[PDB]
Amino acid sequence: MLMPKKNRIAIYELLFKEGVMVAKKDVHMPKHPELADKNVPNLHVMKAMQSLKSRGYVKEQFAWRHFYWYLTNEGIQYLRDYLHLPPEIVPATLRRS
Amino acid sequence: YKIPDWFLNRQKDVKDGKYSQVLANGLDNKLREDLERLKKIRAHRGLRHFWGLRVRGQHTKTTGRRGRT
Amino acid sequence: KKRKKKSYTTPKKNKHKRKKVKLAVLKYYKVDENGKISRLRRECPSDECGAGVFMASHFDRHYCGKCCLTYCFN
Amino acid sequence: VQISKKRKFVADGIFKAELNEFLTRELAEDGYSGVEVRVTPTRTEIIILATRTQNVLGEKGRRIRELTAVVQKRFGFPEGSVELYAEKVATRGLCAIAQAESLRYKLLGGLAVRRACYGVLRFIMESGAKGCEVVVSGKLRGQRAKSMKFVDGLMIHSGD
Amino acid sequence: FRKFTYRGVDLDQLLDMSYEQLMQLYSARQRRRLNRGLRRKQHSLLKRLRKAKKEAPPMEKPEVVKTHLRDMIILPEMVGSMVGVYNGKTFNQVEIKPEMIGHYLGEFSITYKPVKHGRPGIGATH
Amino acid sequence: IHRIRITLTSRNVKSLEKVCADLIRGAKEKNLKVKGPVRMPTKTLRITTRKTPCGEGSKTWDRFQMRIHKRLIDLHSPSEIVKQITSISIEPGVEVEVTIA
Amino acid sequence: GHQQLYWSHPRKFGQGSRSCRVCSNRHGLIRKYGLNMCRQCFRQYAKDIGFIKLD
RNA sequence: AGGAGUGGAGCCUGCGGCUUAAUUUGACUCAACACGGGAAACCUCACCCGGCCCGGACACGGACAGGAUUGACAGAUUGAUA
RNA sequence: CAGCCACCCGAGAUUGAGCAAUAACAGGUCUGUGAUGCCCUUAGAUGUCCGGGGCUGCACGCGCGCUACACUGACUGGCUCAGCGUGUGCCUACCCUACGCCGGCAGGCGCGGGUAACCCGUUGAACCCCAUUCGUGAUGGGGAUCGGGGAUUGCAAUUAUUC
Repeated sequence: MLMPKKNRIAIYELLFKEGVMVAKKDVHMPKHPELADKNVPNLHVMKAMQSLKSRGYVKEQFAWRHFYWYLTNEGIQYLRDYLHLPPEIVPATLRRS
Repeated sequence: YKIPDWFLNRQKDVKDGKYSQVLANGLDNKLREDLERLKKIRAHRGLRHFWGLRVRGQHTKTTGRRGRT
Repeated sequence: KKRKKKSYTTPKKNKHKRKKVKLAVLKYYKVDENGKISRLRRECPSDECGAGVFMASHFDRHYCGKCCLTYCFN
Repeated sequence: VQISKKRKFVADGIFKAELNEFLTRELAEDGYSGVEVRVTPTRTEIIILATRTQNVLGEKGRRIRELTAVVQKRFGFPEGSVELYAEKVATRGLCAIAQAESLRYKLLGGLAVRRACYGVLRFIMESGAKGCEVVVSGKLRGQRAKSMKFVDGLMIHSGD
Repeated sequence: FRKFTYRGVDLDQLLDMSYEQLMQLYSARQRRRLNRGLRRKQHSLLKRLRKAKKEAPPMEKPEVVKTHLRDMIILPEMVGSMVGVYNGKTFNQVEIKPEMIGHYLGEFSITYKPVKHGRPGIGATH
Repeated sequence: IHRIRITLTSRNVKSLEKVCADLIRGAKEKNLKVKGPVRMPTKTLRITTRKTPCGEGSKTWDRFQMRIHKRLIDLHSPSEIVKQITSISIEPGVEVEVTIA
Repeated sequence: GHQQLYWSHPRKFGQGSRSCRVCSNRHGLIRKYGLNMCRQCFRQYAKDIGFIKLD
């Protein structure tokens, strides 16, 4: 779990900016798929989401070497309060109607 | 007739770099006895040659009943 | 199978132990005819490092972490 | 970007399998029945069939958009080119997946397994199907496992 | 006696010639390894074997040199070292000899105990 | 230019042939010089595999087979008519493309 | 020294990086057509993929 | 009726006895023994050693805001470039 | 009668497979499962990390094939001809093969022919119609066992696994 703070901060940032997210299962990989050119190895990514799910705020969902994230209202409030996010950002799909 | 060295069997000889041909009895078998040089180096090939086994990786698990009666 | 029993040597090895000063005083010091913080540590000339980087001036060599330059005194 | 037709065909089949697996793992609680794909020039829509449309929609229509973004983010397709509809089945009686899930969720909730099997058989036969069989196998009474059958109507098992 | 020489050319005479012309007397596979190009995995081990040679007491065998991967020969700089090569649990002691040129050092390492010749078992007669 | 080709690749013969007949009839309705349905050789991919998950029993090999079919139709027409005739509610499960010479 | 600590062997011949994509497994893999699935899941999905026995 | 011709006679993944650290096993008639789609250095590797992060989130106690890993060449050395 | 056996005709007068029922086996698969229950777990581990470490180890027999026994053919070449199909990549680097030259061999460099029946390729593959030996053999076939020379993906090919 020993990873830079900016990594987890950006993980939360992209999770909030997209509302939902996914986790790929591989260690032969160099970094994360959507986090390429960001030197964000997927190992620390799966560490991050397994910590988040073990914390009891995201329901686990898995299919075909991939993990699917969920979004709960309690989780939304917790993420906004902890990250000090402005109380006007909404999940991505609610934008553009 | 300027026949190249690779066509011969004694190309890249041991001891001295030799590429000519000499066909004669009593010395050809000593050249055949080239395992003794490697026997003195106790290599894995040397040990395998000591036991009289096929050093090229041939499976000798239980097969090879010929030559032992 | 049995237990692998990786216990032939080293009855219990632990993590590395690192002890640090509560507030480092070996980095800056007095006694240089200066009222400001006086420079005893070598300043790194490389751009990628700086004055906050303290190459540990041990009994030998300079230990940086990114470039690791070495100076001989003899 | 493009590949030969055989590889694209098998990749589209793989994508369909992935989609169906994720959906049956997700929305089987909402009476999920099936999925289908339509492809238009530079566009792809995926339609679903499930008994409880209001339950499968959710609140504010959030689940459809959330899942759509999930699949869009999963499969790396150009964004905005995927949309997921909301359709109900023609009937829950002649669909094997729907009745299998009904039996599943009658079994999980706590009920005599043979009562549930009898009920599903009656429901099938009032639906008008020409016949069916359901096999429930496992540990019902004791530690031994006996595969247990129910048949009604007539069923064919051979040929095309 | 009659002094052994590697294809008519000896250790000092191997030193005299450049490696590229030395390849002709050499064998392949330990000829392709140089021909394609050389890389790491021969830096720290060579460094420590040179140091074991240097810090050796006079007229005595140098300090043990520890290896896992069985090396090869491309220049005799390593010759004159005693090496423990890992076999899986222990280290095999090999002292490099000036008759080993043009051959792998993996042929002088073992991984298994030599087999035993005993008596037939119960279920082996059919 | 008057060099336009259309490519219909699919797996089923019935849907592909119905689409081809519909397209050829529509392109015949407007006074078009249209080349008929050119049938590229169908390619079948053969996969003989193990049936049992764990090797046990008899060597029964499942000969899974997928046959795919391709039709090419050339026609000399304005391209706007090509676009207007493409969107004729084509069959699901058929991949249709437009190729220029 | 993290680069030397992990993956000191570039694998342009490996098969686990593209193993079975249904479950993390390699045994009984097919590498044809980019399917990258085990025999079990290949036969459990061939109808969904578009393969069907006819002979 | 016999026909390729079987085991026959060297060299096969393969099985069976096989010390050793483990030659690993699962699967004994057809219905095991070119089977595990098994031609293996590496993913087929399960098994024998030394390190790699604990993949430990609730209760409760520590320097309790400076707690502690990547810091190429020499030194502590079953890696000196972990 | 249901049918069977011959003939005219006809392309075909029995083409070959796929699927394949009751009911079961304490058959195999907990080493596919992110399908798994209950004991063993909870770091002196029961993993990707060096791959370092091995079924390429041997005193006999059972168990799936090829070479072989030749004047039924090894043998110089004169040759005229296939079918099924994978094939230059939204993390998929690995692709089949022609111009000029070199070298016995592994290959080389310029664009390279490949979104296909356009490229491989009128797939110039096996035997034979002939051309020296053998003219009735342990040899030239059986090269199955030991020498030495090269390249292309290989961090490493030692126990030369690869040509």
